[PDB]
Amino acid sequence: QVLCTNPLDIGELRSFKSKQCVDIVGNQGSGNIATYDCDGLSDQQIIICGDGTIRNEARNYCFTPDGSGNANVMSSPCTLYPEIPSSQRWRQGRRKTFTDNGGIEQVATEIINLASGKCLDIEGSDGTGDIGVYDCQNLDDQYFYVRSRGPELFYGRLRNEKSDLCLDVEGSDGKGNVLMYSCEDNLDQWFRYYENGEIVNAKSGMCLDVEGSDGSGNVGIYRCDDLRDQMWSRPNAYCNGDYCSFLNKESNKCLDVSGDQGTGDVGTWQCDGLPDQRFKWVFDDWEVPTATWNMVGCDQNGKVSQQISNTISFSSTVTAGVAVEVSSTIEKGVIFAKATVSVKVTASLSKAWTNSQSGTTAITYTCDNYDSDEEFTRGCMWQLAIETTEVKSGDLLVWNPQIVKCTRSNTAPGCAPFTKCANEDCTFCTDI
Ligand SMILES: [Ca+2]
Ligand SMILES: [Ca+2]
Ligand SMILES: [Ca+2]
Ligand SMILES: [Ca+2]
Ligand SMILES: [Ca+2]
Ligand SMILES: [Cl-]
Ligand SMILES: [Mg+2]
Ligand SMILES: [Mg+2]
Repeated sequence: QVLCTNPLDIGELRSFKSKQCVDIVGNQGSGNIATYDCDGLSDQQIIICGDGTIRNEARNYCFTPDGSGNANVMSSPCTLYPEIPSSQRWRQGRRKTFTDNGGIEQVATEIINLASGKCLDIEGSDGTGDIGVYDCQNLDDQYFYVRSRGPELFYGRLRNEKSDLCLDVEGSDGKGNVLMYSCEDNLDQWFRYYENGEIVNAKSGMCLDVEGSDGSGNVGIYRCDDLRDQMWSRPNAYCNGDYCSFLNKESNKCLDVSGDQGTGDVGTWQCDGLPDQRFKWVFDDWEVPTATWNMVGCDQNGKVSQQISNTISFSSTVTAGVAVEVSSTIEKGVIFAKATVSVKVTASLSKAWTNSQSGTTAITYTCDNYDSDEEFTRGCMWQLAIETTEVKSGDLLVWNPQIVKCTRSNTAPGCAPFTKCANEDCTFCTDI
């Protein structure tokens, strides 16, 4: 598997103990792995692969123990032949569920190496430091979760009820002070708002933040830091139709524009019920996307192999702006087999879409195993299709990522992308 074609999850991998991110040194996706602050870079977007590997979005490299026994873990080239070695494959062990400080239900597990049976481990017991593998000893620092933000609640530009101006970040890179500006087709005016309270800027991937930690003062976009002053509520009681206030969870103050004309600098201030403290989400309507599987090929008496490409079909240019809009739409909800999918499936699909704007990156893929894990002796290869329609134009968008399932059946997989076929024919699912 040159690329991870059967991912189960994409996101930050967090220590249960410290809540720090599992980090590759620098930003290139290769090198030593240790804990660090979560910095929004693509190397900290970890890919939990169905083949047992753990990869990342910065570089197509694998979490790898440096030697046998207790050993350091680094991001290095995935070994593919004659097979991926058990040393670069991992499984989930025991689980812990918990509610994090943002109110999200998370699931942490042990991450166990298949060769040694040792646990992914952080030096010591505080959940900070160098990451390697070590005997499993049940402590919190050997539990890891892929961070869920919870559902994406809303998204788009935030337009002020008083002025009709939009939240904007100084400059164009999505970082720094937030103030009011004319609503335009700039990426840094687009935000996504989650159940965990975060309001995340599309340009920078950084969070709507109050200076310091007490929730009182100037508002800007700064590194998402998991603190309560970066959590926002949008209570029905403070709404006027689709224009609503945003109350800071730490201070209980309103997102506010200086004075009362809705034209100046943005911070938090005592709520006062005035129109300049209310904002509407402005976005174009796209239909709820649907996921299906397309047959690539079948071989009834051996392995199926075929070239697979990441393709996007759309009547117009998929600009940076279209891409952000489609990512937002996907994350809000997807239908598979007439049903909604879990938050991790939509979060991961939206991330895969964002990370699929670099071309076809064609590869040859061979079904060596059924999606359920057994050796592939016959069956079909299936490629994902995500379809949505922009409502104002009626233009259908079809995205075919390099996300595949190998099954024993001529019937399409009964499992959504980012979930695992439980049996060879793929009629039910695990890891949902
Ligand atoms: Ca890094
Ligand atoms: Ca330890
Ligand atoms: Ca700007
Ligand atoms: Ca802050
Ligand atoms: Ca004001
Ligand atoms: Cl403070
Ligand atoms: Mg390390
Ligand atoms: Mg400001």
